[PDB]
Amino acid sequence: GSAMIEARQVSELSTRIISSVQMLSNAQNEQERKEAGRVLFEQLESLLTHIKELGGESFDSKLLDALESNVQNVINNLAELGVTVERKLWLAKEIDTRVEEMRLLSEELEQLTRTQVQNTSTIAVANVTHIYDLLEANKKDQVYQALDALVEVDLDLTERLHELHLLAFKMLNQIEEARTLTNVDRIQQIQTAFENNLKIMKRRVLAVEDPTRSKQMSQLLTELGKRQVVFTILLQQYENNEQSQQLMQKTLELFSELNSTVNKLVDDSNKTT
Amino acid sequence: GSAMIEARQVSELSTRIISSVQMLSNAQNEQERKEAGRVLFEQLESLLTHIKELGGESFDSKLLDALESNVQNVINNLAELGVTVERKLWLAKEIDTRVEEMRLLSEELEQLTRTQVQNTSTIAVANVTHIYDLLEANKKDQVYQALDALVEVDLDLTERLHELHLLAFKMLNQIEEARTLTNVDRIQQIQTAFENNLKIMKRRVLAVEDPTRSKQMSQLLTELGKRQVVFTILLQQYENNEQSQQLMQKTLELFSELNSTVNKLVDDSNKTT
Amino acid sequence: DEKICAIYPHLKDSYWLSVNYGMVSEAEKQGVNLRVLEAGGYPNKSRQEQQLALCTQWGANAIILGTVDPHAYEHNLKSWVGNTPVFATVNQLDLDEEQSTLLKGEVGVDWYWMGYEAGKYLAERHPKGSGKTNIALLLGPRTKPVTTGFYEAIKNSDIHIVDSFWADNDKELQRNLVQRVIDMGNIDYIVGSAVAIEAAISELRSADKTHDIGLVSVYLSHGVYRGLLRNKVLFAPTDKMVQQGRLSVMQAAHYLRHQPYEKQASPIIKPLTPKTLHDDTIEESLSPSEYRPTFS
Amino acid sequence: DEKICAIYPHLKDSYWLSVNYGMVSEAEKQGVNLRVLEAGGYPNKSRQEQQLALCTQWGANAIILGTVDPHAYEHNLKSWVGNTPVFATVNQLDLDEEQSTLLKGEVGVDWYWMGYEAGKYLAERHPKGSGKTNIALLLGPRTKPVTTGFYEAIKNSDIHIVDSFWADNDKELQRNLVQRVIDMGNIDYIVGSAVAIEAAISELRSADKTHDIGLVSVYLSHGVYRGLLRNKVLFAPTDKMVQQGRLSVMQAAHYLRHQPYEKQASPIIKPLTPKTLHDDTIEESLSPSEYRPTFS
Repeated sequence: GSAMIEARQVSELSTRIISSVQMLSNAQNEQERKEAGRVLFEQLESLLTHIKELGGESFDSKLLDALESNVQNVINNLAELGVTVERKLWLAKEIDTRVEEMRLLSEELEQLTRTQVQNTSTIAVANVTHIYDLLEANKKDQVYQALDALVEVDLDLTERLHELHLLAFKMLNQIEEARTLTNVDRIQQIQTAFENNLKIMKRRVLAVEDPTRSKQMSQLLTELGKRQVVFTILLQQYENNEQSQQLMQKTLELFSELNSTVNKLVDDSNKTT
Repeated sequence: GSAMIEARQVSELSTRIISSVQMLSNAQNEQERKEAGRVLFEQLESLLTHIKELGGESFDSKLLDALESNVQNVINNLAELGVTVERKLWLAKEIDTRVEEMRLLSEELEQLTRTQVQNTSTIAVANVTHIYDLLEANKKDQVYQALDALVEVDLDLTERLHELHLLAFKMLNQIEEARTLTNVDRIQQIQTAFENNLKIMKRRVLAVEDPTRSKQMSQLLTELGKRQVVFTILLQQYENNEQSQQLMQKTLELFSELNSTVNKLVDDSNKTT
Repeated sequence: DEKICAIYPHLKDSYWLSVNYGMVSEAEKQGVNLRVLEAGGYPNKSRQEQQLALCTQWGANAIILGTVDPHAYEHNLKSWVGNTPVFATVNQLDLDEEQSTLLKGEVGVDWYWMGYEAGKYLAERHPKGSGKTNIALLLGPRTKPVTTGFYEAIKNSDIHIVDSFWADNDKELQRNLVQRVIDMGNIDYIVGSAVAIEAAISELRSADKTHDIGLVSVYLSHGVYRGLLRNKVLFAPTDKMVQQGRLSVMQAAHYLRHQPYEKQASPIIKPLTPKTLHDDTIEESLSPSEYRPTFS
Repeated sequence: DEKICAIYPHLKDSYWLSVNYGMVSEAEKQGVNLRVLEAGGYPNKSRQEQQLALCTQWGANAIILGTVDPHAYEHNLKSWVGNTPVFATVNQLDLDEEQSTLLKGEVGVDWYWMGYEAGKYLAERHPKGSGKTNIALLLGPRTKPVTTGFYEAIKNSDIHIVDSFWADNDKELQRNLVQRVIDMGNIDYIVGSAVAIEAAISELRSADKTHDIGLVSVYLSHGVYRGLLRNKVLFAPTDKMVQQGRLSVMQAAHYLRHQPYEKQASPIIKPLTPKTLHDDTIEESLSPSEYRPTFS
């Protein structure tokens, strides 16, 4: 009888809800959340009271239960979806903060290796200038002992650091690309590439003899090594978005399940008038 | 009368449609597309026959045109969304193809500049080996003369090439990160970064006095210069994923508008029996 | 052993490698405990702040500071170092009176005379009425003491500045301009930063224009020195970096040991030409042929 | 002028820089039109393939080719070069009877003898029961002629191989190993690739372990040579890189000019110690102290 007036309120509000959950996922800033969802709250309250009225339009034990259960599942689903959204907003905020932290660390390590390539070079010129003196004071035996040092040390070191710097430069780019990363496979790749790249670099510095520096690069490296978890949470990111999508596809199956029941409930409410 | 029976068909099939379209957005392989795109068609035909039935359950000119319109929009909407999905797969294919092309060029450039770095290295060691012969043949003047070429030419070129190589290495990483770019902000960032890098390098190579090499690199760089549109299409890719999302949201709002009308239609179907 | 902490803007330059040798060397003769830190480079304003604070946490008795900017710490300093005695080095460190409480010493050279000396050499090689001579300026980033000083010495003297390019003091950027100057070929000299002149030495050789364009450096560095020594550079002044380095340490050492000391030290600039490279003068400028940057 | 197109695996090596000098030099005396191309390195199998075709497009009357892998082109060749006369250089180029139609000549040394020569050197200086002597092998990648040959000259000789590390022939990779070796300090000699020995020279100096470990290279290179010259390397065998280069250009030249020539030329390996560096012998091996890679 009057159950139509109520089930037309349910069927109609269900649609408007499905549209509100989509709006909630596409939220992203804490405003769109405490809004596209706050309107959802209301659209839900209304669904519940109209579902409450439709609830007293029958006494079939079986059907009166499916309804109760269907409604709870819709609420539990929306509720969980909202958690997914608060979590998604938090993860983004987190990743940014931890990444910018490594940018600063990696950037210093890059600038540090560059400082050494820079020093090594001017020192090479100093070393050659000195040969001019020996050479023109006929200190022959020392002239080509300095030449030996020029090759065995300065020239060798020059190439050695170019490599070290090139390696620290690579690491820095992995971190710059790191934030905006969203592709699960690329995140996997950079993740193991970074770890690997870091393991090899930890040795190369421990080798380079230059007390002060080597020590600093090691501290910078272990510190970056720690901040590495940013990749794990970069996955929680991707993962959490796979969830908000599955929940969405679920909302539909539930609202379907519900209306299928609110219909059997309008009928057999028209039996024995 | 028998209106409700058919509207139950509509409100129901609607939900199934919304589920098939979301399933069509998440498509990506021409299988999921043609597949989830096929089922969509059928669910739509069903929705049409039932929608056509209501057309005979009322004669209110006004309400009848509203329904006509709502159905056309849902149809046009799904249609437009179907086009967005195939455009999506095309872009993916185009980007992957155009990007790998560049990776191969950028990679040759990098190797070519590394080759030079190594040649310069060995040449240096050769140049110093020669100073020994001079120094121990007391050709004192040719010694610090070779030493001048050592500083003014070899060491200088060593740093010059180290830099040129760094530059090419950077450019390679930009391309590697490019193929999986999806963030409009970073895409534009990398885009303009790549462009300056290309400009600044095109000049540096021309400086490097080495006929063959200086020509290869230039051709390589102009080649990479052309392939640069990839960023533009990387942006079209972004713009497209934005649509498919707004359309998907439009779909929900359109199916809601439809139901509200098929309901105003179940009434005016109870007036004058 | 008193603890002295030195903070530089960077340490990639031939210049600061030399200022370093000064401190590390003096610090050892003076019997102090030197510990040096270097900001990333002039733009790392924040890194230097952390380092200033870091020196304090180390418990430094005195701080030798080479500002990453003049007006930074102008209203802070006590906020970073607390109230540790601070001595300025190489660079101008101005800070209000409430802050100046910490300034116990200054060392450095007015870079106006650095540029003035360079110009004076050219002004005298080409007097008024000897023949219009075309110059090209490659002084660096971006006024600026060096420039105005050069301009004053050039004042009245047949020397004409054809053009003046600017760019960061990066070897590769400077090389770019030198190459540009060479191509417009109506230049007789390139007055510029040590780094630019260094580039010009190599670039003038690969283009066979040695003999064509003369090089005048606005300051010293191994490389520029090596150029004078080998007749590839005509002139360059010195502000004795190594000495500026020693002085700052001596100032700090004495102030703490309660001894006399020039509150405002400033070595006497000296002009250098290939034929006048007095040992004592360069020993006070560039670091030794084997010295590697030392931090303690 | 006949157009001869030479294709290398790469040209970053001290070795191939020499092969190149040999070709460019010879090609010029021979009066031909040389044109060299180098793949990006051994893994660039596909780049070389396109280069093979690019030689063809250019209209080469002959192709000197140093394979990026023995078996590639083994069932192709004609598929890339059509049927241009091809001559193998340095590396072994095996190919089926249907393809060997083009194989007009070959130049190269069996690396078995290179490893053996280095083995003979140590064996003779450390005969059986004259005293156990420990060695460490840093030969490179991954069997292999070099290895098997060194093992045969060491066979029965009181020379014991403590360990044998392998890595690509990259400087930094090898230095790691050389370092690992200096740690387990039991080794008396390090036999290895040129790059490994070159590393060892520097790595031993900084550890002060010169005199402790002797260095024996398996092949020649500037650097290793400069090492022998200055008594830092004990021995090194030469497969005369430069000459192999001349030989291939010679072959290709003659084959076209319808002249005589050995279809299978192989220079004679010469051992090298600091006291036996004969001018003519190293002339036929390394590129001159000024030669820069030339591609025409």
